[PDB]
Amino acid sequence: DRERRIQERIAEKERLAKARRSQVIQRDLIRPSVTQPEKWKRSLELLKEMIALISSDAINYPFGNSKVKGTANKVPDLSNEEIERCRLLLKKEIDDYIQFEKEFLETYSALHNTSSLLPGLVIYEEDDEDVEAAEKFYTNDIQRDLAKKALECNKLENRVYDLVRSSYEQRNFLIKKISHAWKALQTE
Amino acid sequence: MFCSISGETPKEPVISRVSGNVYEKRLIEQVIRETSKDPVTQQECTLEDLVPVKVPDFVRPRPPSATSLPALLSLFQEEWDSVALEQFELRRNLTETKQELSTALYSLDAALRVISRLTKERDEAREALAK
Amino acid sequence: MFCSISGETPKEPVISRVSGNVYEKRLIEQVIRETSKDPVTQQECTLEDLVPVKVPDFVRPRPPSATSLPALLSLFQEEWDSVALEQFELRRNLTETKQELSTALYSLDAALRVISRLTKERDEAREALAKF
Amino acid sequence: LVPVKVPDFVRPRPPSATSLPALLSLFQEEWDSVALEQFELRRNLTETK
Amino acid sequence: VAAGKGEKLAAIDVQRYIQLKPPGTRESLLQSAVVWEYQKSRNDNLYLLEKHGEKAFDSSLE
Repeated sequence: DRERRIQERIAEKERLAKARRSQVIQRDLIRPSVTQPEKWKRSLELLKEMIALISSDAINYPFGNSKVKGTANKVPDLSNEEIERCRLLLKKEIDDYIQFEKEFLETYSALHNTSSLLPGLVIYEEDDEDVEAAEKFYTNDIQRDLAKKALECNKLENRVYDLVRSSYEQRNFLIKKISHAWKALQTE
Repeated sequence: MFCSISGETPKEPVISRVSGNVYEKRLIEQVIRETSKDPVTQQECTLEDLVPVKVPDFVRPRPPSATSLPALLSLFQEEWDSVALEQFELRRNLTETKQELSTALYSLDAALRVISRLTKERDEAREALAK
Repeated sequence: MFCSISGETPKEPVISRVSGNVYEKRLIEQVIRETSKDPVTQQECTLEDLVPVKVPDFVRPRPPSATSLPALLSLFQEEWDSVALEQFELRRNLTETKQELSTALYSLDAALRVISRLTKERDEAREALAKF
Repeated sequence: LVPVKVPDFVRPRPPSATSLPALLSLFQEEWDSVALEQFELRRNLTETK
Repeated sequence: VAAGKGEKLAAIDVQRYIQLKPPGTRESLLQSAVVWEYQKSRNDNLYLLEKHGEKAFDSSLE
């Protein structure tokens, strides 16, 4: 009697938990990184300084295990009915032909931005730097290259051991068999 | 003849009974070997779902002048450079779409906060007008 | 390396002309003597239709590895189709990301216009409050 | 010709054959090797005749 | 090519992808990117090799 409903009440808590659902970490794909506080002071002109708090809220989840810089948690929390109402507010006012024009516009303009440049110069199309952007990004690329070379050479040793065990025999047997037997069959 | 897979002209176009779309037999067979399901409809797909078809072949550019012909390496270098550039732009697209998603989240949050402000201020103004 | 008639490996393998299969000499000659038919594909077969092995020949073989030019060119095109398949998957991901990016783009532009209009309303309401 | 069934010859890769300029070095090496085989066989023609 | 290499004359192609040129012009970027792509392909090929082990080698010897 008790647990047939008590465990159901626990499932009720998990059913109340589905209503409360943030984003960004809901699908947990990447994140606004760690060096948060500097970007907010660096912000020019308006909503760039407001995204500060949500980025500071992103350190509450274990993503901060990647790194921590400044922290400065200012979580304002939210509500389920709050989220739903403004989802209505957004999608009531925002008809497919403009979206076709949008997709054409964004794709081209991207292709214009996405030039044949190894480092990202779209911001540098307005800024003035090419050599140092060529330096830091692809010295990090070299460092990851070295790390990958190391973790592969750790696995080369067992391959070359198995291979002096197998392909060395294969090549020796191959040469000794093929050359001698084949040049003897013709003579016979 | 506009192949939806890369844009290159397909020398062996195929048709599908459930949803006819331009692919190549070898690639779809290999994908079904990897995962025997329809990629678009998320339904089981078998090896007998494709019907044989005939194709008229194409021409080749056949580069002449036979001078030590080492240009293959340069074309290879260009191919890896292109794929590396495309990977970088994958990274940029992911970063920009996530930044836009976050910006949208706080924009809608600010809309809620400012609408609370609006309703409270309008109630205050109308009540003082009644007073 | 397996004979369908008996299930055992053929000591002296022989290939049937009518239907490609690997038999052993004794059983294949038995089934040829009893009738002129293929035990598998039930089609006419004869003694001449059986092909013994003529492996020895006179030419110089190669190692069966990636060290010959047909084999090496096979590995060439394998590398090429591997990087090609990588490009295929990443271009699918690129177009999906472009679609969702465009959706977020018009959503955010509409949201910014909504924010501007709302803040205009709130400045109006603040003026109305301050009117007293 | 009749397409017959074979288990196919497995092609085991050397210690270092993983794309990379190893593959282009092998391109040049097998070029040279088959060409030198051709030279040896042609001069063998001339000497034998 | 035969009239060329009749005196050996080993044909030359660029193997300067291990020198790992320090920070310089765009050539450094190109070498780093191509080396990264070579490394990824090498990873894939060698892990694929060790998925099955040396059963193929045993079959070749047999």
